[PDB]
Amino acid sequence: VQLVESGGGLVQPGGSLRLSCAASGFIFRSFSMSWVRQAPGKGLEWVANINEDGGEKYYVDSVKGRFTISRDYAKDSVFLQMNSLRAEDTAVYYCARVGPYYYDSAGYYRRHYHFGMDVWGQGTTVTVSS
Amino acid sequence: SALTQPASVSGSPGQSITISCTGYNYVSWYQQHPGKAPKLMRFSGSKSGNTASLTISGLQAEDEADYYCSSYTGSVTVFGGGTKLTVL
Amino acid sequence: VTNLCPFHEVFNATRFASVYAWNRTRISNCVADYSVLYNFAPFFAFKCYGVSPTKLNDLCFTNVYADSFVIKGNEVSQIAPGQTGNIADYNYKLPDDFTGCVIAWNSNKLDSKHSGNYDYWYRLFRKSKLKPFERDISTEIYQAGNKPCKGKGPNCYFPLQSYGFRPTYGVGHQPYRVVVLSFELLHAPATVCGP
Repeated sequence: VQLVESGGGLVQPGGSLRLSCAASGFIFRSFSMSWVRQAPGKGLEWVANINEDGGEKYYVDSVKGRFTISRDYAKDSVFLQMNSLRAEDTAVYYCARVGPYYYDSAGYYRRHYHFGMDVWGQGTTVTVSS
Repeated sequence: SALTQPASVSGSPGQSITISCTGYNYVSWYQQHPGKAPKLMRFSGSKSGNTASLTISGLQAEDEADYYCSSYTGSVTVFGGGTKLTVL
Repeated sequence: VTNLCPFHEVFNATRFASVYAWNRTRISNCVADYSVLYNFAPFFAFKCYGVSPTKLNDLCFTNVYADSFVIKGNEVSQIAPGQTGNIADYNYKLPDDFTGCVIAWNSNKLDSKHSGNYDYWYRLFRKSKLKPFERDISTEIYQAGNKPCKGKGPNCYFPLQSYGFRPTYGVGHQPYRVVVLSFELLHAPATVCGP
């Protein structure tokens, strides 16, 4: 299993970028994918999420519909198009898989899965500045 | 519905330390060291109503990190403020 | 009219089977009176495909198949021809030319024990998409990576997950009982008709 992010860099405000998440070592048609960013000096913050088929795309309110996240079964990768970049958007971005590998507490006998982000890529840095 | 976490918790080596996360059935915990991506999570988890708790037994030097609690329910995930654990 | 079709068991069973192992009952050699169906429960998502419900008493079929199960509120809409998701893809899939009816009603009172009614499971993973009208009761460990699994592991997952039904949830997460009636007429004379 391996996730690699690419496509980040320096951009002026108001531009449009594309972040690519390449997945390997696991079947890509069964795990929903999420994008989570972290600003330097701060904690993690959710950005976007998509199911396996991509028909259910959800975004945090702070991004409205400015970002567009999609996935394709052909190339087995995730992509995120970025529009209307702002000063508070510069961050390191990770793409993660929502896998039920997590087993919380003694509920293992009751067979209850806590869907978590088990595999995190190394992330790519997007710096929005002049 | 942002979660609530203590700013920082400190304790002696080898001591069991509890970290609380107050906000709901799906809750996950992640550990993150500086310079590395967060990793999904001696560690015992528990839940009670709107509160979750993670207890660490046998604290060591390598356990210095920041721990985050998330609530992946439906299709929207919310992260907490982040608890930076301190190892004496 | 002396042999009413046994709809008193399908819509009034003590407990329903899990969605991944949905129960199938065959109704034949009886007189079908659908007018009493509304008396069984306050139907929420009554929906018929390929047949007008108001004429259900005026038609005949060789056999009827009732597929009963329990799902969540969000997954009720997945029970429809040409639909995709979790239930419609890996648990219970209807044919694209489906003919019959679907009856879904809330069961918050009977399937919520305040401590988690974990007896209702659904299939989370599968190697391929389910063929129409097929049951996959297999419980083999699912492999996500390339390494051998022979059991649960970091990338080796149990295909079934248990619903966490509780009465405190919203209408979207409270359990819903679903009965799908499929009407079939292959060759034999229709032993099922109206009054």
